[PDB]
Amino acid sequence: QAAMGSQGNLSAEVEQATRRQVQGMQSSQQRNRERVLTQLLGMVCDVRPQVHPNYRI
Amino acid sequence: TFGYVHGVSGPVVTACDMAGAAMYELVRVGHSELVGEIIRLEGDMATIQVYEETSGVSVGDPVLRTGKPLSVELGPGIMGAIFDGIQRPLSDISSQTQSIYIPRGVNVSALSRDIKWEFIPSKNLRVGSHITGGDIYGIVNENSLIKHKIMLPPRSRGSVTYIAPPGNYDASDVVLELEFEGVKEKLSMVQVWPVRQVRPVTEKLPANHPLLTGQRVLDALFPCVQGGTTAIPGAFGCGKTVISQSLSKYSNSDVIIYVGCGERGNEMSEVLRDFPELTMEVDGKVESIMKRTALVANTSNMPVAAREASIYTGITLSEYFRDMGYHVSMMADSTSRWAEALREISGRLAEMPADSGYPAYLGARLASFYERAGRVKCLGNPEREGSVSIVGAVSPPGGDFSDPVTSATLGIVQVFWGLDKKLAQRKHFPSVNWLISYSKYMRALDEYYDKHFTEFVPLRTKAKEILQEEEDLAEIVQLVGKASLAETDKITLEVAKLIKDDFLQQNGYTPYDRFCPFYKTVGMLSNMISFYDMARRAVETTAQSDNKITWSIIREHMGEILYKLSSMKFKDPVKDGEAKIKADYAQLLEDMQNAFRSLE
Amino acid sequence: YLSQPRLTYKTVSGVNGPLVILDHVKFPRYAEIVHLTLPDGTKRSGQVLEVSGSKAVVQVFEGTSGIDAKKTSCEFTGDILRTPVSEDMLGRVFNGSGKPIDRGPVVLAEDFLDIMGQPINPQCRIYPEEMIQTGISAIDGMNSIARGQKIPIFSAAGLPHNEIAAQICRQAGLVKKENFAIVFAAMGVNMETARFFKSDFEENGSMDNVCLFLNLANDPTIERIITPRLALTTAEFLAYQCEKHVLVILTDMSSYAEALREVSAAREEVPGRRGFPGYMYTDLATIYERAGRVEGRNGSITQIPILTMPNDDITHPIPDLTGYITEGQIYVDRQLHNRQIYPPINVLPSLSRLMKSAIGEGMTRKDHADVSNQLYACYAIGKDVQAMKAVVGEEALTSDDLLYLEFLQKFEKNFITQGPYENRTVYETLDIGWQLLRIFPKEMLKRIPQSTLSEFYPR
Ligand SMILES: Nc1ncnc2c1ncn2[C@@H]1O[C@H](COP(=O)(O)OP(=O)(O)O)[C@@H](O)[C@H]1O
Ligand SMILES: [Mg+2]
Repeated sequence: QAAMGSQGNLSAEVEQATRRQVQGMQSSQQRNRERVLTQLLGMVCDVRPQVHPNYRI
Repeated sequence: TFGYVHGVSGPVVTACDMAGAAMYELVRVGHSELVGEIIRLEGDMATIQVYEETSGVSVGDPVLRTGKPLSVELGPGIMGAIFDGIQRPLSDISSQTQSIYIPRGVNVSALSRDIKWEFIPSKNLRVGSHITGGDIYGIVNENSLIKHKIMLPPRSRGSVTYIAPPGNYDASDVVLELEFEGVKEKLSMVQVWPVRQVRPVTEKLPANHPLLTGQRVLDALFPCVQGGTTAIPGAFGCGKTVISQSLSKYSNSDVIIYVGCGERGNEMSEVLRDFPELTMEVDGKVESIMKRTALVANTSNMPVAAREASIYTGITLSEYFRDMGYHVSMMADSTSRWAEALREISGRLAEMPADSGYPAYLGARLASFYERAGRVKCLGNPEREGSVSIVGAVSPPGGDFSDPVTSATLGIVQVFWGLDKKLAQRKHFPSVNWLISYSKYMRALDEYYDKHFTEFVPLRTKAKEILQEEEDLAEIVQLVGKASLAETDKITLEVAKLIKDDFLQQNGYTPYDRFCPFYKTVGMLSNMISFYDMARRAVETTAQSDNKITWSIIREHMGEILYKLSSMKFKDPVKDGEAKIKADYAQLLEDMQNAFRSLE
Repeated sequence: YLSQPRLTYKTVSGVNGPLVILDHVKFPRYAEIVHLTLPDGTKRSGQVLEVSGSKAVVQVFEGTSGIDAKKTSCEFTGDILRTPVSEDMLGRVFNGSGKPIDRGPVVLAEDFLDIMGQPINPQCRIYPEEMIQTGISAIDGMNSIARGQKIPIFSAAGLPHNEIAAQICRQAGLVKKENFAIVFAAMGVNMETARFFKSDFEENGSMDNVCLFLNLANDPTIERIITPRLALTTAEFLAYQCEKHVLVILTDMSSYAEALREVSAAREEVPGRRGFPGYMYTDLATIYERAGRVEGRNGSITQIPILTMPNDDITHPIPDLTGYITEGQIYVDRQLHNRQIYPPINVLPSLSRLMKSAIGEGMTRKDHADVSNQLYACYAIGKDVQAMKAVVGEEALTSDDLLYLEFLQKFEKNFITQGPYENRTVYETLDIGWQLLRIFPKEMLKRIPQSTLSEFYPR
């Protein structure tokens, strides 16, 4: 019975530690999300047409 | 000056618009400029053997046509260096790319053009002098062990118009200017020679001098010579790589070219780590081994086509040093991996195979490779004498000496060092079979042995008779149970064991067996044979008397002699020199004679 | 990066076995990956194994059953199978195609590495000089494992080679008297074998440091020859970019060879022995040689490519060509297993090429090399005596022969027999060696110099 309670609350710490990591991850990416969107969108909008390097004549 | 890639099937690339290309010309395939060599011509399309991985090569990629064939740069800066299968230095790649992987399409000079070499001319040439192919017009001091002779390339000749005074020159400068008929040639220290062409010699001479091997067996019973060719077709675990390393470390050769063609990558690292720590005294001074060795790495997980270039680069390097008056003993630790490359390419080529899938011309390639060995009189007015020996491993599948590569090799090489997997399992190293091995240079060296030793030859003969007699008995003893054996035969059987356990095997990873000077091998053999003759006499003179000296009587009476004889290996030639070893063996002979006098 | 849109084709020329041949392809690239959709929506992938002009030959991984000729839609990725790799792949379970099967997300790559890899520059490769303590006397003593060594276990169907590998995963340490990241390629095996290892890794409490790649007996046979490369590619990332020591175990390599043989037959390549491709050695080297330490970096990869020997034939091409590439083998057999000996490791036909550097002063104990060599001599002779006595009878033997039978009997039960959870040190193994060697008088211990016997033999 002691072991089951420990496993229970050990699981609670696991769940609590997981929530901390998930919220910290969200907090971090919120500071870069806008910068990444600008960089990624520019690469999509910049078409850069090209002819295959091996095209002859 | 370009073609275009038409198709790729792996190591073989097909290209079009190459009507003027010749066979065995170099090409640069792809935008990374991968190195390859033309094998076939079909109309205006060429079949290219590519020595670098073709992954990522596209149809339509340019192919640069290079008029020069596969060739190696020969000059100062080779010794101490490690090259890949096509003569690109690995120490220069790692120092320039900062990577741990070898990039594809690397175009790096074989010999550095930054080093300022110390050059001294021969001091015998003048403007107007007539110089011919092979002549030496100066020497470069690469290091304290090998003096690098600067030769006029073969197929070149003329009058001297300028010779660089002694001083510091690099490989991009002009050392010699010569003219023939209006046409003038400017030469540096580096010459180029196609690896598939045999460098010309004045005369091929008979081999009449031992190639010293740091082994008891593989020397006492099956000698190799300077300029000879041998094969070691050992199965996996037989220790043929260790034999090759032992020969490289401790031999009487001047230059070793070690070719790792399909070898495990750890083996080339092993050499680079260990060799710098070895010593070989020159004139009272201790020097490292690497200054007189060079090695080529084309490991098993590298491009398979490069295995052919590696073998030919290796032997071409060996010939170059041969021409300078040095004795070279190169060894390619595979052979089968080269023939394997030929099979894989032949398959991609859709050629008709011969025995066991190998190309019909397998024998042609091996014959022309091995025949480049030999003691020669060199081309060149200075009258040099050199040699190239070839000690080539073979990897027969299953240890069955029946594959086309082992079979063809045995028809070419003159010394056969067969290894037995069942001896290696018993850690009976080196795992030499000693029943199927042979050396065809025994008669050639008989003169040498008589000049320096004399006693060696009759000892060699008696040792072979004892080992062969034991085998003849073992066949029947297995069935009889040692019941019908005469006392004279039991002596043979136990002396043969003495020879097998103490003489034929040695632990190459010990301070005492890592090198076995010849005087020690023949010294301790003399004692073992002397015991045989005295023990056999002891019973032969008493069998008809009123008390027969059976093995059990001599065994108990002389047990200390049998232990002393077995201890003869533990002599440490580096700590205890020749004088102590010879005196020690002399004492064992006296101890035996005194014990026999008390016995008989 | 590749910014140009990829092209999609409906130009399949024909299908022949596992190979789908396309025509009208623009500048085909060799060894590029093609994604194809079947008329029913099924998605499959393959690799271009040949290009010629406008044609390309695609080998389909999942298979060619159901591939159409008119409705098949193929697109060319424009590169080689470069795979996503990240540090947090440890603790994940993937299939043989590199996709997760643990209900987690796809790999969020830190980079994309070429599955084919690159050869390590032999000049920067550093020769291994550290020993791993496996805890198994049959190995630590007479066939030591170095860190960076390639040591397969040669086994046979029905033998406990899976238990030995599992044991090694938990009790593999150092002799420096350490947490290895394990990458386990489970290919060509049944569910119970994969579940056995998966459960053991969790039972050991080490699952957060274990990356699994599964390709079961009921999975496609073509994926079975990239699974090892997926495992090794991850190992290379971990070892050579993140300086993590990695242990890579490839399950029965014979399923790799058999999958390769099927491909070789399909492509009509030149056979060597037993129908295997003449380039089998080169292909194996591509797998095996992705191991060892690299100078200047603190990582390593150690391999244990266990393989099953068909019909216990040690000369079969699979163990044969492996034996030529790897630094020796452990080798288990049926003669030990049939007597309930565990682990059933037979030292006689075994070796460790890096063992000589691994033992001795500064590594373990100075007598290590001497004890090993003499044990080999005494064990092999005892086997020779049994071969003799089987015919001539016990009465035909002398005291010199009975001692080797006493050694042989005591050796197998004291030295080899241990149990799944018996973890011995390398020093204890040598001590046992001496206890067995002291069966013989000094004069018979002919592989050991008196400079060693005089110190160790008296005890
Ligand atoms: N001459 C020898 N002396 C001592 N040990 C040897 C000798 N030859 C082989 N060995 C041992 O056996 C192993 C097998 O030798 P190796 O050269 O790797 O085999 P292969 O025949 O496959 O090249 C070596 O790594 C070493 O441990
Ligand atoms: Mg070898």
